[PDB]
Amino acid sequence: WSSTADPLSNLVLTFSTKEDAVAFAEKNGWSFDVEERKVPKPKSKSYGANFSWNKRTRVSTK
Amino acid sequence: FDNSTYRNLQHHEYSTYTFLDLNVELSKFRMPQPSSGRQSPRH
Repeated sequence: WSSTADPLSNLVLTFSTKEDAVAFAEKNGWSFDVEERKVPKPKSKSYGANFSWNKRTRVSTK
Repeated sequence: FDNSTYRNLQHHEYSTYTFLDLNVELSKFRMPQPSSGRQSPRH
């Protein structure tokens, strides 16, 4: 079996904002590293672009 | 003037290449085609 020796292996905490997580970590005395949120960029979708007269976006099959 | 006869009898002697032979003959009468600007969408 898979044995461990640290009690915090399964400890995961959930917060609504990053500031709350930072405050919790600071008040508990843990040193932290924070990663900023990665949000997908807004995309420009056009169905008609699949059938362009002169552009490269015209598809070859559906 | 008559109506007892059937006039569409030419299609009784059409071969397998009649349509494409007609297309070849008509090729000389067509206007120049427009160009999209590229050779293909994959170019």
